[PDB]
Amino acid sequence: PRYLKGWLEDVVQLSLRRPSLHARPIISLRERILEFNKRNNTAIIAVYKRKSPLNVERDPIEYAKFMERGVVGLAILTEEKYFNGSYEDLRKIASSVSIPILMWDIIVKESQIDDAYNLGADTVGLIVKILTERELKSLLEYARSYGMEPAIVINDENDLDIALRIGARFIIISSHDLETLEINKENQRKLISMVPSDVVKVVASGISERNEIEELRKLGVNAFEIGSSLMRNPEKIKEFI
Repeated sequence: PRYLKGWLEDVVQLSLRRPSLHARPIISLRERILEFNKRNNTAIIAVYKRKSPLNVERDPIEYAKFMERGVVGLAILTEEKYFNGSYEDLRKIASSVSIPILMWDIIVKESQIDDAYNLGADTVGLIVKILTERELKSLLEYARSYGMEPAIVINDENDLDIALRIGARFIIISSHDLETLEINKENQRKLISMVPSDVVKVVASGISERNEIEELRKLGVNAFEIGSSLMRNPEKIKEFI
């Protein structure tokens, strides 16, 4: 991984030691989004997470069932220490619903992607700020050999530059600085404008308003990853969709 300090360094050290886990074909999240775009349907990816470095108690299976007929897909937190998730959330949800599942964790080795796949995930997130460029490209290719097209998280012009050169086709534009936790949307529109035509673009959020989703979609954004506000009030999905 990259050199890190604070909670990032701690979470990556943990992930490097993540025990692997021996265990329905893939439904592409990327594809589904495209198809939702072609039908003029707002594509929301609802995030399940109990905590965030948020503290909600909500059943994973009920949440996923509730979201099932609305969302383009579900991202599930499997990171155990800061987000209070586990592989078992992913396992139960992937067995309970039939929409694409994105496994959200801090992926630093190959075995975590084996885990994603054997747990029933259709895709994974990879984070440009966590990894060297060579590690990113290697893990992207590893996920592809399983038939997963990963969503690569970018944060700035540097992130995108590396993501594009290694051949990413699916990109999450995050406005969160992972270290400081602060959300800054000021480079968001310019980042979105720099993404090529052939890439499926997801905005990651601190999204809570329909209005904001509409402005973004006008700019060409393909889908919307939404966490905190859905965890606080699942019912908001209706306004967003």
